[PDB]
Amino acid sequence: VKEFLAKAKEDFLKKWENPAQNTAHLDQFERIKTLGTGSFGRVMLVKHMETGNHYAMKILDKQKVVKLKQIEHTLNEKRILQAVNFPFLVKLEFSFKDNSNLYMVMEYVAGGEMFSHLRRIGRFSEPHARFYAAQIVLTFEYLHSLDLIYRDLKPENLLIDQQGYIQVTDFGFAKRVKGRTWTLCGTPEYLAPEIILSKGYNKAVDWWALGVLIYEMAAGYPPFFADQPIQIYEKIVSGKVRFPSHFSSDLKDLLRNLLQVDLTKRFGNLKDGVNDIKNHKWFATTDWIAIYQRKVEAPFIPKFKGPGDTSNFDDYEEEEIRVSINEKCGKEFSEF
Amino acid sequence: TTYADFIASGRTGRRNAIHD
Ligand SMILES: CNCCNS(=O)(=O)c1cccc2cnccc12
Repeated sequence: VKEFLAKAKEDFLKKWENPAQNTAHLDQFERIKTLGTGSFGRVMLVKHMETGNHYAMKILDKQKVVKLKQIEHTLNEKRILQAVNFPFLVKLEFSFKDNSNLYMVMEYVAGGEMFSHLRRIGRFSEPHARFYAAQIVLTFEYLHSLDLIYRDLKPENLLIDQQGYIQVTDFGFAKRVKGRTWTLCGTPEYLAPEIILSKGYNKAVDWWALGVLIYEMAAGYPPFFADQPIQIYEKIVSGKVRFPSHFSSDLKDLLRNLLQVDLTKRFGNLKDGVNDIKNHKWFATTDWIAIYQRKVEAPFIPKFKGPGDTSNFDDYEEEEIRVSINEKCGKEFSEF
Repeated sequence: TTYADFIASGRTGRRNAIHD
């Protein structure tokens, strides 16, 4: 592991310093269907006409990115994504830009969001949830080791692949930072107390978010929920959590340590780092190496009928792609 | 039950991230 990561850091650093640029054109792909939507764009299932391969192309409208002040975060997303490589992270295949937009072509993950399956199903059994959690544990260990913070863990950002394994997408808030950071980022339900309290934070927020994930998967709902974000923020800083009556003891205690308001008592941020988590009783049966190798028994395989099948995804109105006669935000995105 | 309360709540769909 330490040995593995050491090699890993070397590869990441090479790419970090020398990021790739404009590795394709819009006209090499065939736009097929929107798989998901956002604020400054949408993700489309596309087909590389020369190869016959399918990918998920994220399209960002430069003006909306600027209007929303997300330039640096956008630069971070692409720079980080092209440099990382782990089994549970989406692969960025190509990236390019044009007069109007920024494009990130990634590997198409056919299984759909964890969110949609969790919703339909209700809740996952502890064993099922642990299968998923362990993958996020290995991913954060990999990411943090590279001085990166993810900052947006939630079911919507976890995709299930053909093998029933996880693929973490959406690196729009990911940041390589040595030391504290201050941006108010993320999704309300998953926000750490330090973030809502505007105090400057680190990696420990990723470990709080993990606690929120495991809990939502196992119970079917988030530990703190209300109808408006402020009511949620209130609950989070309250430092009070109620556990469903079906949570195992090992789970109630793993969760009490992950959802530790006091980040000097929060697992993942302690003396033994991630080991405090891997060595926890709830994970006693987990064979970390086996999971990393994907040689484990996936409890559920979403099944898709042939390539390009998008039935595990929701339908969205097709907003049409427009590209200006004039370059739009040249200097802001020159490194893209 | 909490589950019922969550189901009747306004935040059961896909949650958007907060920027500014
Ligand atoms: C909103 N959470 C993103 C999940 N879906 S998405 O369309 O944005 C999406 C984003 C990035 C890669 C994907 C790969 N396959 C399918 C969808 C992908």
